[PDB]
Amino acid sequence: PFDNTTYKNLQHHDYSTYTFLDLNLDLSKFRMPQPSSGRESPRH
Amino acid sequence: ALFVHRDTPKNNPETPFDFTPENYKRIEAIVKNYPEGHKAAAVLPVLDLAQRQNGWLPISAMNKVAEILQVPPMRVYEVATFYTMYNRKPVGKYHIQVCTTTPCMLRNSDSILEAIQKKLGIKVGETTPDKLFTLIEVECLGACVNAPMVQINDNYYEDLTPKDIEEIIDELKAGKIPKPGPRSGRFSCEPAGGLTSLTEPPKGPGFGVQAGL
Amino acid sequence: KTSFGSLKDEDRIFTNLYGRHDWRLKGAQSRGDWYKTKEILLKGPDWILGEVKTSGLRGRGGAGFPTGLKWSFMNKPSDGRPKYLVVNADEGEPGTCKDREIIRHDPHKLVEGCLVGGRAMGARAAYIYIRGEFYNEASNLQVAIREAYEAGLIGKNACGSGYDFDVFVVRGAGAYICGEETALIESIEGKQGKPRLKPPFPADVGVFGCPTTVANVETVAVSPTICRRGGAWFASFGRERNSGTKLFNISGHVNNPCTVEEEMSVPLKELIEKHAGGVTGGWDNLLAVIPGGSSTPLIPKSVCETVLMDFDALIQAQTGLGTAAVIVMDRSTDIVKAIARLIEFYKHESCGQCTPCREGVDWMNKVMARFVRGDARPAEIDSLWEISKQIEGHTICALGDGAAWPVQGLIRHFRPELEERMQRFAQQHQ
Amino acid sequence: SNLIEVFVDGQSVMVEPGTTVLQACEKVGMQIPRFCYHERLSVAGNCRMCLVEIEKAPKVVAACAMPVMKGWNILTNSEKTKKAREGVMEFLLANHPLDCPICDQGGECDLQDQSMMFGSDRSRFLEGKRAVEDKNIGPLVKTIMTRCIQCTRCIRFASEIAGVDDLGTTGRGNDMQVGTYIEKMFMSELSGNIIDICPVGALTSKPYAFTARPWETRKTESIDVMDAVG
Ligand SMILES: NC(=O)C1=CN([C@@H]2O[C@H](COP(=O)(O)OP(=O)(O)OC[C@H]3O[C@@H](n4cnc5c(N)ncnc54)[C@H](O)[C@@H]3O)[C@@H](O)[C@H]2O)C=CC1
Ligand SMILES: Cc1cc2nc3c(=O)[nH]c(=O)nc-3n(C[C@H](O)[C@H](O)[C@H](O)COP(=O)(O)O)c2cc1C
Ligand code: SF4
Ligand code: SF4
Ligand code: SF4
Ligand code: FES
Ligand code: FES
Ligand SMILES: [K+]
Repeated sequence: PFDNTTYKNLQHHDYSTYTFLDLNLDLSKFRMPQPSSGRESPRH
Repeated sequence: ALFVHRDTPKNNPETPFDFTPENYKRIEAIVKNYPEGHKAAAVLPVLDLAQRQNGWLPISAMNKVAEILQVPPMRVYEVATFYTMYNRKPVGKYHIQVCTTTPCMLRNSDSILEAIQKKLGIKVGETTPDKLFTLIEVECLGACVNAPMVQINDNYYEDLTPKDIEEIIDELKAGKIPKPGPRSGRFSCEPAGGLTSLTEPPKGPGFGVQAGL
Repeated sequence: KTSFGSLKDEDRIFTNLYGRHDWRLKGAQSRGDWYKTKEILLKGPDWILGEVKTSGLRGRGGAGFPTGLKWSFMNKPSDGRPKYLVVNADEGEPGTCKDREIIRHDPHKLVEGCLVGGRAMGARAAYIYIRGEFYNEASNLQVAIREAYEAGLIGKNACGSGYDFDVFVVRGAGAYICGEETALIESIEGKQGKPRLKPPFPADVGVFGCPTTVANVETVAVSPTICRRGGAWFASFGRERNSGTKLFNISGHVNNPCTVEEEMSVPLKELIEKHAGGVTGGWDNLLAVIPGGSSTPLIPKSVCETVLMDFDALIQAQTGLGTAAVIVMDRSTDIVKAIARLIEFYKHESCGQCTPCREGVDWMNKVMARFVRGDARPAEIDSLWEISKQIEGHTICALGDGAAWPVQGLIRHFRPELEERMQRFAQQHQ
Repeated sequence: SNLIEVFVDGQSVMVEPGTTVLQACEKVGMQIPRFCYHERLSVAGNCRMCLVEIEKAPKVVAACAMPVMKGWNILTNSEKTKKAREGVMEFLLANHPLDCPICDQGGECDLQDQSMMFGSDRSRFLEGKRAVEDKNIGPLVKTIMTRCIQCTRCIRFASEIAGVDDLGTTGRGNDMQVGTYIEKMFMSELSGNIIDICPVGALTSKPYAFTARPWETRKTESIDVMDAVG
């Protein structure tokens, strides 16, 4: 049934204060290896 | 609004602060999100993470963030003083921010302001005696078609009248969580006099794809 | 074609703008998103750049630079450093809320636009700098990014094309000056959000010293639709150098403030009368309209009758299009109070690096407060004008121009109102 | 040879690639006024005094940071260059305190000298000035931050030469203060040299304070014997 009268963005009522960081931590296992500049720090 | 720090027993470098181990794992993920050799970028999220440990920043999270990322503490002080979303003073549990820019001023956000001030018995920048509310005045928060609007913690309460913000305050005092949405009939951004556009159902895939693709 | 406006629902790119349909992967996939992306990735960067420079799409951030050329200086062979595409999702400008709805309701469109753009310039990864206050939108974008990562659309072997691409979400910390592209680049790197000096342009030295292209959400989310439907389809709307569709946020003293997409060269009166439901108290109750938020100068009712809302017809009308954010003030508004509030906003959002803005915006705030109180003389007014002429063009970033323009517009259009206010103060208190 | 041709006030001169406008004008012989620029520090460009005009171009460019290209004619004495200088220095002197008689920098102040040279002759500022809270950084450098113009030679000297990384800017806007944010002493080998490279009287020498005046002191060129550097 095509419903054009209900707001479908209802998930954001359930978000806590640690939702974004936990989502990043769960996503971090799918990421590429980061390129390196050849040094630990610019002050190194 | 003082940008210099004086050492107090409440806010001293020997104030106890340390991240939880789950926050250590989150900090490690934040650091791994950035290129090697540029760990200092992780100053921006992790310090905010420290705020989510306390709700405010004493000068012990700044030194800890500087220590775990090999940056001088003055850079962390610069980051914490440049941005306005980092609380360097102990704010209440429910931090209320009222937008009073011109697209919100035209729709009478000052009415919301005096209603909140009359209800809570406090002024702008003043904390409640029971440390439950803290009312300040901020700039535009990017929901100007839903004017007037306020932000409580990380939630947006938009298109309010004085009655709705009174109801929101009484619901916050009771311990319940109100729904972060507009208090009028509309949901997100549609006109109140019915949907003027986007009434047609979506076409779906394969529509308008040019040849040779 | 000469008559523009009244855009049909078939040609609107931003379906599910109002959020009535599903915002997740399955809801977006049944609307046209993520369809034949691997064909575009295999056709490659030259074809994508040609298809986005054939459409005549300009920068929807507010400067109107051509998107094809701006994405074309970055296309160059590598010198050992990676390439990056960064999406400006700040919208600290008052009146503008379109990209908030784009991110919250159509995040997969933004991710597909990031993938197509990063294929166009050979970018290694994508950085999305969302606003600090937009926690729920950031979480929605992260959920959509994880859903696209799970299906193999991005990450390892993106969309079955052999190309490597990533997406990162970096939350802000509540700064308007971080919306500037060089200040955004500096704020990604963990420093204070202070803009750099061009040259070097970000196409040569950008984030972490790597080649970088900073693009708005609105001009990124429409790139797959341009590359799929065709450049001529996007160029069939509006005037020449005014092609495409634009999102307008109409607010202020209107009956129904709303965000609506429209043809790029729609008349202002038709847009206000049709979508916003009309000005409060009728059309004859109009006093002033700000076409593109606090950066662009205001225009009175005499010009708003026969004006077109594109780039050329607004630069010719001694103002700018900006972000296409309509702020409407009727006869029951104090214009001087509104401009004073705008200058107070500009002095509360100013990085303070370079001298002319750091001193002159505070000077303009004090002078405008005295104007609102009326404790001033007419001979100061032109002096205030000269203050703006000492700020515009002498600053690092364009916040100085964006602060000098409203004062110049208000003075040039309502000098008699200011003079009446100060002479009333003089004849009353003295 | 990779030397390219540029013009300063119509006079042709050879420059190396990567040369700034300021260095080319110095090679011709013109000294463009500057506040934040230093030949031994990194280019910051946050004072906008060096705004010089390139002909056939509708904008002034920062001569301390703009790299020259071929065919450029630099107008160091045109009308809009002087207008930009006067506006920038009017903004600079809008919030400066009236501390000249009680200042150790008086008589050798860069701000006074280029105010007489390139500045205007009167002030249109009819508002209230700011007042920055003072700081303590040791018994060597006397700090009066009401007179600082936020030139950021402090930060660049302490970050690139002294290597302390303990000086910075806290704030955003007209209330941005150059300091240390805590009661920290700026003790270093070269901690006095900031007094040399402060264009205003914000950082003065505490032992020398309130003792003499630069116009009545005889200068004798001599050699240090304190160490073996000479
Ligand atoms: N969307 C928003 O939230 C806001 C928008 N604005 C609008 O944005 C504009 C000001 O922004 P700017 O970025 O300073 O405008 P514009 O001067 O800089 O330049 C636009 C883009 O073109 C690039 N560009 C220009 N010349 C180039 C060249 N020769 N080579 C390579 N790249 C080049 C710049 O790097 C930049 O990314 C104004 O129109 C203002 O109204 C202002 C405030 C907020
Ligand atoms: C003070 C200031 C704030 C800005 N804020 C934004 C912003 O929030 N969002 C945006 O897309 N562009 C903003 N811009 C414009 C950017 O400089 C630039 O146009 C944008 O990052 C990309 O524009 P484009 O669409 O032409 O690629 C701002 C510019 C200035 C001077
Ligand atoms: S114009 Fe203002 S906000 Fe922009 S760089 Fe200069 S001081 Fe910073
Ligand atoms: S620093 Fe210069 S301009 Fe300022 S009070 Fe001292 S002598 Fe006067
Ligand atoms: S104290 Fe002097 S040297 Fe330091 S930033 Fe201020 S003006 Fe520059
Ligand atoms: S003006 Fe209040 S949300 Fe933008
Ligand atoms: S000397 Fe060039 S901007 Fe200061
Ligand atoms: K000095």
